[PDB]
Amino acid sequence: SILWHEMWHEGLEEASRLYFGERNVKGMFEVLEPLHAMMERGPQTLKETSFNQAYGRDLMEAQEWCRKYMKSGNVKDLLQAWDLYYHVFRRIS
Amino acid sequence: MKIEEGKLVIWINGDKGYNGLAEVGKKFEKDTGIKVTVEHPDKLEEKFPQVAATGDGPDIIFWAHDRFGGYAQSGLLAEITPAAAFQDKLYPFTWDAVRYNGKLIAYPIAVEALSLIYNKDLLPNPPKTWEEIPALDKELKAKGKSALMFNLQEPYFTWPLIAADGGYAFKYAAGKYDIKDVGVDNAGAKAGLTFLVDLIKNKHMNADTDYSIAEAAFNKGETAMTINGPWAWSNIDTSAVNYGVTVLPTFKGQPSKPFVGVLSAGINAASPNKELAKEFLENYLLTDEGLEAVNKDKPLGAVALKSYEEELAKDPRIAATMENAQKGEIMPNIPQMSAFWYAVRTAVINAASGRQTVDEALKDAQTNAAAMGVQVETISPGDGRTFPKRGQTCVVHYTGMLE
Amino acid sequence: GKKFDSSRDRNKPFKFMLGKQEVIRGWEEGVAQMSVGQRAKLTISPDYAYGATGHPGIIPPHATLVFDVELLKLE
Ligand SMILES: CO[C@H]1C[C@@H]2CC[C@@H](C)[C@@](O)(O2)C(=O)C(=O)N2CCCC[C@H]2C(=O)O[C@H]([C@H](C)C[C@@H]2CC[C@@H](O)[C@H](OC)C2)CC(=O)[C@H](C)/C=C(\C)[C@@H](O)[C@@H](OC)C(=O)[C@H](C)C[C@H](C)/C=C/C=C/C=C/1C
Ligand SMILES: OC[C@H]1O[C@H](O[C@H]2[C@H](O)[C@@H](O)[C@@H](O)O[C@@H]2CO)[C@H](O)[C@@H](O)[C@@H]1O
Repeated sequence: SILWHEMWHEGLEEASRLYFGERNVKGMFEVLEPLHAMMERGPQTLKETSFNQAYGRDLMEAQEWCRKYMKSGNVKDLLQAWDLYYHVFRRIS
Repeated sequence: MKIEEGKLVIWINGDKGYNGLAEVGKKFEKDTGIKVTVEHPDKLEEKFPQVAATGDGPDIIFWAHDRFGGYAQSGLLAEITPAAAFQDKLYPFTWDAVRYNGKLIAYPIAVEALSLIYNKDLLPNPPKTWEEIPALDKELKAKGKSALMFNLQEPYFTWPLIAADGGYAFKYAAGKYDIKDVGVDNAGAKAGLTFLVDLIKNKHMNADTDYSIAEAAFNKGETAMTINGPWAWSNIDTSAVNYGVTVLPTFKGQPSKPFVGVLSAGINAASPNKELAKEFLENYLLTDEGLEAVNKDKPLGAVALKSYEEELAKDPRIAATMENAQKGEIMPNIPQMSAFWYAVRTAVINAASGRQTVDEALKDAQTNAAAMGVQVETISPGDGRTFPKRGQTCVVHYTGMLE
Repeated sequence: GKKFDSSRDRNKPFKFMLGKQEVIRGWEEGVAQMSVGQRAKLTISPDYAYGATGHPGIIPPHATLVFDVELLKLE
C-alpha cells in the first residue's frame, strides 16, 4: 500500500535538505542509495510499473551522474544529477 | 585567540595618512613596548564586518562615521567610555556623529568635506555656478585643457550636485531618520543627475574617470578644476601647481551640499586590547602632537580636537572646507547608509554610462536605498500590476554570476 | 563576473514556490518585488545568499551574487 512516488518524494525532500541545508554529501548518498537499489529490483505492482516508465530512465541517469561525481569530485556532475532529480520531483508533487 | 593580545592592529583607508599614524604608533611603542601595526587594505569598510563577525577583525578601524552605525548594530564595536574631562577636549558636535542608540561607539578624529580645487594659473577666478562649466570647458578645449575632472565612480563626489537642488538620502524628522522617506527620485535629484549626464554627453567629462585619473590630470595641470577632500592636498603640494580651495559651484542658484564625514576610530568588540586601544586613541592620537604627525602626512581636514583646530582654522583651505561643510549636511550614521551608498553608486554609474536614463536609474535607487540585502536593477519593465504572492509558483530564466 | 549557473544554458525555465523558504533570501524578496515580463538584475549580499560557509565547488565564502532574472509567468 506504500507507493514508489511517496518514497521518492520523501527521499528527495530529505536528500536535498541534507546536501543544500546541512552540506552533507555522504549523508545524502545514504538516503538515495537504497531508493535506486529499489528500482534495481524492478516494479511488481501496476503503480510501480507506471512510475518506472515515467521516471525510471531519469532516476537511472541521475545516479550515473552521482557516480561520476564520486570519481571526478567536480560538483558540476552532482548538480546535473539534481537537475534530473528535481524534474521527477516536480512531476510526483 | 584570533586577535593577538598585547599588539594593536589598526585599519585606515589608503587615501589617509597611514605613515603619520604609524609614527604615532612608534611613539606608543617607545613608551609602552606595545607594537602598533597600521594596515591599509582595499574595501576595508566591507572587509571589517566580514572578519569581525567571527571576531577575527583588527583592534581599531578608521572610517567616516556613516559606516559605524551598521557596525554598532552588528555588535562589532565596543562601547567607548571616555572620561568627562576628555569629552570636553573635542568639539561636542563631533561626539554626536559617533553616537548611536544614545551610546558612543567611536572617537571622532576630523571633519571632512569636499571642496572645489582649482589651478590658479589656468583659472584665476573659478566658476560660481555649475551651469557655466560647459562653456568654460569649451573655452579650455582650445588650449588642449579641460575644465573639471573628478571621481565619477564613487557617489561621494557627485552627491553635492544631486543634493544641491534638494535631493536627500533619508528625511530627517523629529531628531530621527525616516528610512521610508527616501528622496533620490525627487525633482531636485533628477535635475542634478541630469546636468551631470548632460556634461558627459556634450563631452565635457568622461564617464570612465576614476579618482586616480582625475588626480593625475589635475596634478599634471591638464585640468583646471577638481573636487576632492583635504587628504588630496599633499599630493598637489608636491605637484608644483598653484591651487586654491574654494566653495563648490552652485546649481540652479542653490549651494552644492556635500555629505559631511567625520573620520572616526572604533574599537573592535572582539579585541582583547580595548583598554590599550583606548589609551592609544585618547592619549596619543587625539593630541596636538599626535594629530600633527598624521596631518603632516595627509591633511585630516578640520580636526575634532579643539586645541589643534584653533591652529588649523587659520589655514584658508580648512576655512574653505568648513564653508562647504556648512552648506552640506553631516551624514546619518544609520545602518541603511550602506544600502544608500550602493544604490546611488549604481544609479550614477548606469546614467553616466548611458545604460539607463536619469529617471530610470533613480527609480531603481529609490527602492534600493534602504534595501540592506538585495538590490534590484531593472533591465526591462514588466506589466507593473502582476507581482507574485506567497504560495504561488514563479517560472523564470536566470544567470548566476560573481561580482 | 564569472557565470556559475544559467537556466538559459539548459533551455528549460526554472520554477520555484515563493514565500516557502525554497530559495535564498535575495531571491525571496528580490523576486517578490518583480512584475511579470520584467527582467531585473539582483545583487544579493552574502547574508542573503550563502554567507561565510558558501557552497564548496561553486560559491566561495562571502560571495556577493549577481542574478540576471526574467520573470516569465506565474503558475
Ligand atoms: C543544478 O541546479 C540546482 C541548484 C543549484 C545549486 C547551486 C547554486 C549555486 C545554483 O546554481 O543552483 C544557483 O544558481 C543558485 O544559487 N540558486 C538557484 C536558482 C534560485 C536561487 C538559488 C537557490 O536558492 O538555490 C537553492 C540553494 C542552493 C539551496 C536552498 C537555499 C534556501 C534554503 O532555504 C534551502 O534550505 C532548505 C536550501 C536550490 C533551489 O532553489 C532548489 C530548487 C531548492 C531546494 C534544494 C530546497 O528548497 C529544498 O528544500 C529541502 C526543496 O524544497 C526542493 C524543491 C526539493 C527537491 C527534491 C530538490 C531540488 C534540487 C534542485 C537543484 C538544482 C536545480
Ligand atoms: O562613495 C561612497 C562612500 O562615501 C564616503 O566615503 C568617503 C570617505 O568619507 C572619505 O574619507 C574618502 O575616503 O572618500 C570616500 C569615498 O570614496 C562614505 O564614508 C562611505 O561609506 C561611502 O561608501
